[PDB]
Amino acid sequence: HARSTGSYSLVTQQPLGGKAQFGGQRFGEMEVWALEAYGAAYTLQEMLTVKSDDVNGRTKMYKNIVDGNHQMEPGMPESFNVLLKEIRSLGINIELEDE
Amino acid sequence: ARVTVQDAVEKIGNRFDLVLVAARRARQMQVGGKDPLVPEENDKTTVIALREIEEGLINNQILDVRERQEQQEQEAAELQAVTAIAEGRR
Amino acid sequence: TEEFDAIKIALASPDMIRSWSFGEVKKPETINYRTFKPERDGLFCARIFGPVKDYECLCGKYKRLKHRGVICEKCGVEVTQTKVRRERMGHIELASPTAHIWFLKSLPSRIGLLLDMPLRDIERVLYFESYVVIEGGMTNLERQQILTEEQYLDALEEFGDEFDAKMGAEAIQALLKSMDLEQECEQLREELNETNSETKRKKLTKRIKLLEAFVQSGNKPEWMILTVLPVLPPDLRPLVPLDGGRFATSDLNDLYRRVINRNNRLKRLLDLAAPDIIVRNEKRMLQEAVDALLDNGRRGRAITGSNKRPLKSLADMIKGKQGRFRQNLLGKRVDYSGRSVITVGPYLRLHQCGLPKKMALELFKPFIYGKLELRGLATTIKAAKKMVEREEAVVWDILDEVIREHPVLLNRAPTLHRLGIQAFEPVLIEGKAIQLHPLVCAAYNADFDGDQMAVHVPLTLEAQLEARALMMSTNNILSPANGEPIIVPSQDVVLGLYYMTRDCVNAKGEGMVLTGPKEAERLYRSGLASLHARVKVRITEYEKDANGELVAKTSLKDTTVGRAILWMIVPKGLPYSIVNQALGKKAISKMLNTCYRILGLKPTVIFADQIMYTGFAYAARSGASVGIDDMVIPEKKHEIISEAEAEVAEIQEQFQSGLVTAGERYNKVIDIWAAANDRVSKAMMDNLQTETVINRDGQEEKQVSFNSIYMMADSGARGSAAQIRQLAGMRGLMAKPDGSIIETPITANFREGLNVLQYFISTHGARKGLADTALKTANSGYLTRRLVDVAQDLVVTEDDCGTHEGIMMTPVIEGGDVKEPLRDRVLGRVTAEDVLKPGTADILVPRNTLLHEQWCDLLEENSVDAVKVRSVVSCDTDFGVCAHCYGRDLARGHIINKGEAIGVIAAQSIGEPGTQLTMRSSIQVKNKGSIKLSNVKSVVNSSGKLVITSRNTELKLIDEFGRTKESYKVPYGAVLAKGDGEQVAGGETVANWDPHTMPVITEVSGFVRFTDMIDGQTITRQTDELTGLSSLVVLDSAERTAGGKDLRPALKIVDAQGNDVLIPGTDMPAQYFLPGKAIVQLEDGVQISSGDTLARIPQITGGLPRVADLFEARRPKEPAILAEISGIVSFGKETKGKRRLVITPVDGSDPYEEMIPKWRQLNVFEGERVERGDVISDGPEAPHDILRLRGVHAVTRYIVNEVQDVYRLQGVKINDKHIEVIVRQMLRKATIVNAGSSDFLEGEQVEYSRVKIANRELEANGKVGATYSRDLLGITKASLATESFISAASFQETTRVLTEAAVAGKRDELRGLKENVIVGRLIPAGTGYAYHQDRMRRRAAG
Amino acid sequence: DIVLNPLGVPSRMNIGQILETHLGMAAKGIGDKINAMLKQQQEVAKLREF
DNA sequence: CTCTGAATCTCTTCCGACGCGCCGCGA
RNA sequence: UCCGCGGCGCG
DNA sequence: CGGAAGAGATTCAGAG
Ligand SMILES: [Mg+2]
Ligand SMILES: [Zn+2]
Ligand SMILES: [Zn+2]
Repeated sequence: HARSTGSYSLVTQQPLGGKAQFGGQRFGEMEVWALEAYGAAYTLQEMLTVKSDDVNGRTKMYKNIVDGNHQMEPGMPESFNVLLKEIRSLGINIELEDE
Repeated sequence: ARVTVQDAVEKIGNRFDLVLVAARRARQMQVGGKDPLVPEENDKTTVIALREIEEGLINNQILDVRERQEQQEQEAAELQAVTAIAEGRR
Repeated sequence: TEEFDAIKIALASPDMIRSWSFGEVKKPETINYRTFKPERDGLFCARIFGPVKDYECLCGKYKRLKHRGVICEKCGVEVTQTKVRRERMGHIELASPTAHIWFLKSLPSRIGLLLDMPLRDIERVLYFESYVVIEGGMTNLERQQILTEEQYLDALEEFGDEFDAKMGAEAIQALLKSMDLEQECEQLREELNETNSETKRKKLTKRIKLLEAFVQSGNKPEWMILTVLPVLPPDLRPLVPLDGGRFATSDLNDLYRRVINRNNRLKRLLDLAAPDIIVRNEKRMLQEAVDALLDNGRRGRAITGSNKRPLKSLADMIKGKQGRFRQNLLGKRVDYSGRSVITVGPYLRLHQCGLPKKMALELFKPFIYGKLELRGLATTIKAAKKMVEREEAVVWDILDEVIREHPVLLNRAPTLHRLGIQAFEPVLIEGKAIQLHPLVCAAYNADFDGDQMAVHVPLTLEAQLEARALMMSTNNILSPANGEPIIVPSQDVVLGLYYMTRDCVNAKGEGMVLTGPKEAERLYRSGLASLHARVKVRITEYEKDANGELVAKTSLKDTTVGRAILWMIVPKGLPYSIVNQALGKKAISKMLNTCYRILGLKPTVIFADQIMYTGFAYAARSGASVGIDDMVIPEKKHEIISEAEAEVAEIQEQFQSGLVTAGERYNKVIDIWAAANDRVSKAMMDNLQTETVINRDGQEEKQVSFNSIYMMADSGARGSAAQIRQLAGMRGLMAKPDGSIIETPITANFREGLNVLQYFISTHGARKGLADTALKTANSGYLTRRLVDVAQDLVVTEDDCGTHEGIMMTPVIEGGDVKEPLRDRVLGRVTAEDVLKPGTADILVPRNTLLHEQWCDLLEENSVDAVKVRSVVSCDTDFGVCAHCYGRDLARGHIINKGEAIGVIAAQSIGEPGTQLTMRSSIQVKNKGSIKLSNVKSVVNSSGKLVITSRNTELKLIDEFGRTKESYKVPYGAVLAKGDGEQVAGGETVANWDPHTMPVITEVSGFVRFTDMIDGQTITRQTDELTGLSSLVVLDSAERTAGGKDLRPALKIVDAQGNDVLIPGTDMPAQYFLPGKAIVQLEDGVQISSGDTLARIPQITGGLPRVADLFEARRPKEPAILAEISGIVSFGKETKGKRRLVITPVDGSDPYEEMIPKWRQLNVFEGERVERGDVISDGPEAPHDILRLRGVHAVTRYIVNEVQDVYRLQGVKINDKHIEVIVRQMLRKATIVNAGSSDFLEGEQVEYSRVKIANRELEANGKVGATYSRDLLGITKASLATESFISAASFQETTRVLTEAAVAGKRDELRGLKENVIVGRLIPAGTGYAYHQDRMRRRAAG
Repeated sequence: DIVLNPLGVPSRMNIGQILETHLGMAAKGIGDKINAMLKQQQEVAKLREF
């Protein structure tokens, strides 16, 4: 099984799971610790932001790869905004600072 | 192809600093289009930069001075262009 | 995007939430089913949340971007993008307040303890069960008085409207808004300073700090009671269609609907003037509904749906392993990935993996689009897509062009340690199996019985440069857990090499001379000589000279044809002697290691590949195979078993005559069966292992057998002596499920058939082991998660802190066995102090020198017994560790580079072997040496022996070079036959003691006289009519009379004149008290010599639980008590079960008293001078008290010793550094004893870094610094204790930490790893480290 | 037809399977012989006694 | 003989790998 | 294009 | 279920 790109989930905007949905594998937390053990920061950032969850950054990446330029532009993981909205809905005020 | 980079890491010392320097060198080689300083042999910009730093022709300070002189050339072109524009106005 | 620097959290003011909302939702409506459109004012009302579609008005007024950013007139929807649906939040407004369930139900009732109220009262008011009171001076009724209904009516019918009484919601809101903070702060602190009770003091302190937190956050506490409730945006709580046109409603929508419904009902009952009890019932239902919405199941019975399952509330969306934190923020699913069944490929080089063509095409399809358009073969993306889906072979050429240097990552779940993910340069193969190189497969812990593996492709060029430089398997030769290489052959490779190097006494062409290894290869391949034949060969070797040149040497040597063949591949520089023996697995391991140390990385890699090829080829040509005739059964076995059963019959009939107890009969039978089994095993090994064959000259000679299974075991390729023993010898005893051993051992081996009984009893162990591993996996994973969470912050942040402090490393020796040499414990660490040549003042090794292999060899040559090294626990770096304190990185061989995250490496290195762990009277000298006493005081008697009054002395046997050889603890009052410093020999008895009693020793000769004793009160007159001679026994406190209570039975020693002799050195009389239930052999008034004794006294867990308890800072259940003070022990008052011991300082004016229990045996006899940290009574050891008494180095040595002990018992190797780092991470929290002139309050918990910095600056301006003690919190608490509330919320107890941060007004700076991983910026470790330094300078510039 | 690694046998202690292999070589053995005894088309009484 | 503190007992809450694959069902 | 719950199954 | 930890409530011992 292999997935270059395909569908995306509604709430979390992450790629679907499983062969039937033609989804991608899961970079589980153990693998994240494995990357942390190396000094390999850039591939970690790429794994989290652009390949997975940035609703616009992955579009930019697809564009640049098609154009043959291996740039990168990390936005913000949309799941983080989801977490913020749920925490706020809980009645606890949480917000970013130093904009 | 490159079996190992360990000699280049020995040259730069810090492995991560090697990654950063090679990254910026490959960036400028790819988009900037500046030609490799060594024969290419159907290799890729990554291993090309690795060989170049392996030969000692490319290093953080060398990139610094190259960027400085390129900036000076660009600003010289800008100043000569504005002087030519002024001469056109006069 | 927003480039935030930090995250802030606080309570929600109602005006703030109302400012968030773009409208109020007032009806439980969601969407119409005639037309799938939201109802206005409903849970999905488009007028509030925005349009369902981009720039499409609900009315259909506008349809395109020409009106982008305008509102419709027929409806309040806006012409905007659908993304706004994700953003906008609604709000609902309640006719009554409602307590936010978190602040009520959290383990400390924050509102409750704020108001000092019991939780029962708070719930009884908030749940509408009772009234509560607010007072007026005209009434005796005080405020906050709980009020039941009958009391409510009784009070109102006499004092109505004078006082006021309300139900929970309104009363608590009014109370919170009707109280001031500073007045209660000052009253609380004055009560704290005036009161004494530690319970009262701690309650007062926690209240004081809670009030201080509220005032410093400025958050009005009444906000804890909601009055307006947010509405989560529709998209995060989607309503999703189903087959047949149905819709799955998210449970959150149902909870919201229920709350809306109850709010509408309450408002209707209010606005139409309902009776009191009805609206009270409705508002109580509404409060319960809000509780369900936020935290259903947190209190009482949980709400449930039609499926009889509890609905997942908001809190359940963040708690638990399915929670948002663990499932999505970490552990994202990723694009550009594939999975496949793995497969052996032996023709691959080291750094290249075989990747199926179809997966390559799918993964790199975007790159193929790119290059295909770039080379002009395709014009548009549609053309590229249609071309690649037709597989026009030019696409295959492009695909071969793209990947030529493009590394990919291979991952095997679970990724136990960082080797679990590695980088490879692909090679394209038809088929569908991913092909690995076997050598790295050994490191993956993988096998080929069907294990799948996942492949990821890096996108950016910086990423692929990282993959090449860091992750490529050609770099990961050295494991992080230890310095030994991880790339080690096994199975067929080792078997082939072993066969290739084994010689035999007689073979084809023996004794001829070969001019070079090439001719050896020729003679083998031409078939005129067999590999095993011994021959003389001319061989050249090289050595790295003193300058660094490979100086050559050539000579004739005796060897085997196979050995010459193998030598031919060996690179220049290694000595020939390395090969010229039967090569096993360990020999190959050390050969690879010596190659890597002597030469560079790349010759070692090439050597590894050549080894793999040659081993496989010659193993195949060997044709080793296993046959039924190979498992020879030693014919002695029948005789031995008959002997054993004869002895069993003998002991059984001996019991039949009643001559022995049944238990000892069982023991004897077990012993004889074990002896017989061992004899059979020895016979089997002896018969199998060697065999006789004719020599060249025609005579029989013994040689190591070529029996196949023996060859497999002896090589170390696979199997062990246990498995061979089971295959051919009798397999022996087995255990019942209780762990007891069945009397009748399994007699038949595996080759003969096992009977049904033997088989059945054997199955017990099999299912025990399978269940064992099934359970162990979970505990190991959990423990690893913990360790990672505790240690994830730690990163090397500077080169040298400049600490002269360190720890002392000596070889680990227990019971005369050197369990660990000094070389292993000190290799790769930096000297804290200059090492001196033993016996001289000359500096052997300078300070601050990384001790590599040559330095360690030099230390061994000079026989240095102890070194002092820099440790992570002793580093002075703030928020990190210096490179010199950490020392050598195992994976690279030199000093660690700046920017490496060490804590995670250590956590994984500890966790990974955890899968292997198991979970459910005289002293004889062993060898030559000199006897020394570690800490002793001794007295000598008329018998010429020596008796000791130190309760914790140890003999140490010392080498002639001053190095230690053996050490053994000696109990109190043991007798010794030798003086100090005498020479010893193996088997020599040097000391003796009775383990079954405790003696009391008299140092000086004299005449005993009983004192402070009365017969029948303190002591009773034993006459052992059933045993023997007369004796006297101290009556215990239960047996003694009241006259025996204050009178403590004792004996003085007197001179020949009857005058009480003084202690030789103190003003105390030579008085020896008799403890409770003590026994003395001597009567009153007898002579006794110096150094003589008279007293008689009546006298394990699994590895994984032990390590878990160690790292969790578990308090042992029978903690040994040690002297907290230096002074003299002294007795005193007596009470039930507990003795009032007191220590009186020698010079100090402050005695201390302790409730020492009497059931534990005391090691104190009212004369024991004692120092801080000395043992008063033995038992299991509490780490916290050890830290308090003997400091950080003691506790770190203890922890590392215990963990290394259990692991070495299992046989796994882990370097001490990875334990020390965990210890330093445990040790963050300190407590303040005096503030000096600092602002810190006394008794506060403060992170050690903060207090260190504060004291340093405070003394930098000359003021009196604060003083502190350091507290060993368990790793769970230590992980929760951190200031990075985001990491804590990610880890465990999410609701608790969220509530605590909320009330505290905490702020997190996002400085650790986990926080940045959540946020998605570069981590502050490794390559990301540099990115941060510039940033912080900019933040310094900002 | 199929080549298996022997190294697994002693460490897994699947000794029985080796015995199975031997019986297989025996079984087809008889088959082979009887096959040949059929192929030569000899008197059925000889194969009957065999 | 009574009061307070400390100790003990009772009640409540939290935690016991990672990864894929199919089947059913679903107010 | 989808939230799961239950179940077996292989690591 | 079991084990471990924390908080609250109740009981016992020591001191007054
Ligand atoms: Mg497997
Ligand atoms: Zn409209
Ligand atoms: Zn340091």
